[PDB]
Amino acid sequence: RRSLYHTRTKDLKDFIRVHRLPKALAQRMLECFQTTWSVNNGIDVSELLKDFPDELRADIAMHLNKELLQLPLFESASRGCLRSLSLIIKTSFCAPGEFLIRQGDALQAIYFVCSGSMEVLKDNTVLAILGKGDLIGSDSLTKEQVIKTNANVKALTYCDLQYISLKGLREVLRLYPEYAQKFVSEIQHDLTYNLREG
Amino acid sequence: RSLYHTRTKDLKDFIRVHRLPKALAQRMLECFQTTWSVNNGIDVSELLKDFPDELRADIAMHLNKELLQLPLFESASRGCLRSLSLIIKTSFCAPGEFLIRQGDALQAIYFVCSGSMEVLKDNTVLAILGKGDLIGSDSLTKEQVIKTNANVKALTYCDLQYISLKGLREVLRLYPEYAQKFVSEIQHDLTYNLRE
Repeated sequence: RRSLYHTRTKDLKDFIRVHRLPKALAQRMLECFQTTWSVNNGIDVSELLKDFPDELRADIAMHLNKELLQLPLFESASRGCLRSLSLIIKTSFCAPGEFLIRQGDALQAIYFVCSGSMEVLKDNTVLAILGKGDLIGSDSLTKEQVIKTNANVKALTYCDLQYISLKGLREVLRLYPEYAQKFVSEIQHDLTYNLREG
Repeated sequence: RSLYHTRTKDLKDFIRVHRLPKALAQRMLECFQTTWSVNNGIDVSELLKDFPDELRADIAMHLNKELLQLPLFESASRGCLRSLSLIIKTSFCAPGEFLIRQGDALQAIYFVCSGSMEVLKDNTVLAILGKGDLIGSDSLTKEQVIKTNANVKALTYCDLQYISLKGLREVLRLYPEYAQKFVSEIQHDLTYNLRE
């Protein structure tokens, strides 16, 4: 459950087993996997509760209290909107040295640090240190336009992150135009660091 | 491995880590088995998307996917079939389990490696599908939503292969000349057409 890195690893190992791939190929695959890994590139986009009835969805959301959604950024969101966001927030642990985002990659979500610390590196230059309560992403998220990240973000210590994929977020925001306008013009505010290259 | 069993485990993790009371959890599992369908829970992960071209080629050479053996793909180039092969998913289905529920957006094209399936519209069994049948629609390329015109359910245990439509469109984009024949020849192979 807890770490995308380990979950995706099991998936890759599963894949390898059922196609009965030789050890040498497997080894090359596993090697390349860890080498290129970033949380941002392997996020969980499944939406398990999508088709549950509203009552069941309401009852589930009532038992959640996601830290991401406690930011001032969400103060003006309606109940329906927060409930829908809460149901698509995912989590992952990050180990020290693990890449959250690799520079120049398309941003896949906005990320929230529950615990731990991360560094933002342009090249090998530390632009920033992030910790508890920080929000990582970009300022022009509502557009369908792809977003290239302007730096690397790596876990310094063990980290716990929450996130919402940009596609999940845009879809909810459209359902709630009024709050969308406030989200847009306040994201730049609470955004601890902006990955938008440009 | 069953996608259904996989997703069920994911739902149970979710219940467990959020410490949901047991009556809510029961409602969730019941509603999960009740509304479940493969089409709505397919695997869109692309674990191999960023591997080097040569490692990808070495992986593809070890695959020979039954889906891709259809005459529909006869004219596709090597690069094209390699691309397609690397994003073919599979799922084992249990008897009575829904592949597709009528009225849902079609998410992939599906291929029957084994087993028997019932195409049911309302309460009328239109057909029984079996090894080698291709289930899909006639649009596919067009970026639009396709609402399905029938249910498809497993009668026996079935092996299915499938390629998500998003995935298919993306490869077809890279192989224009083949894309044209695909759009033509598909009728010849489409065993069942779900488009309303």
